[PDB]
Amino acid sequence: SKGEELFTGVVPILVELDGDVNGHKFSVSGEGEGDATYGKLTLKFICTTGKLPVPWPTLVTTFVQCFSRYPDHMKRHDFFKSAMPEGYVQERTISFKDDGNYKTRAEVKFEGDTLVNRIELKGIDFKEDGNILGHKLEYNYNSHNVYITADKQKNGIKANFKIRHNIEDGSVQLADHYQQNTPIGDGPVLLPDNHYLSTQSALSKDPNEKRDHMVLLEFVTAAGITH
Repeated sequence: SKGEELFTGVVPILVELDGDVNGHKFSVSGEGEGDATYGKLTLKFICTTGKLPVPWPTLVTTFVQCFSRYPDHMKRHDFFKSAMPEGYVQERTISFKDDGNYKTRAEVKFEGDTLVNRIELKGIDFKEDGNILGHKLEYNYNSHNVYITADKQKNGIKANFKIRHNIEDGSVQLADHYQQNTPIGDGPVLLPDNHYLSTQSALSKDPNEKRDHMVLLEFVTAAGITH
C-alpha cells in the first residue's frame, strides 16, 4: 500500500480520550512513538482531570493497530496502514462480563507527520463497587489474539477478541471486544483474509510522575497466514 510507506521508521503518536463512565467524566492525553518495523509501541498516558475513575488496564485496547508488524508475506492484509494518511474510524463495544460496557468511537489518522488517535468513550451499566468502579483490577496486562475479518460493505474490517483482566483476588475479569473499522479517505484500502494480531503489553509507572498515569510498552505481530 502507499500508506505502508508512512510506517517504515519511528512515528510520533498522540492519544486524546474523553470519557463518561456511569456519569464520571474524565480525559486522558497520551504521547509516545511507534515503530511498526518491530511491532512496537511506547506511550505515556496522563489523566488530565484528576484521578482516573476506572482502572488504567481497562483503557489499553482503546488507546493504533497500524503499528502492528505485518510480515512481508502478509503485506496485502494490512488494512490499518492502507487507510493512511486519511485514516480510519474505529468503533467498539467492550462488554465486562457480569458488569457494564464501554462503547468507543475513535478516529486514527495523521496530523502532519504525527499519528493521532482521538476517542470518545461512554460506559454504562457499571456496578458501583464491581471490579471496574471499585478499582479491583491488578496493574498488569495479558497477551491476546485479535481476530480480524473483512467487512466489505463498509470497505473495512471487523475484529473480535477476549481480553482478560487479572483481579486482585486472583480471579479474572473478562472484557469481550467487538470492533468495526471504516476508512475515512478515498484511496484504495486492503480487505484482508482472516488473520489475527498477537499482542503483549507491559504496564509501568514513571517514578517521578505524581499525576495519575500509565506507561505502556507493547509489541504486536500479525499472524495466522503462511504465504
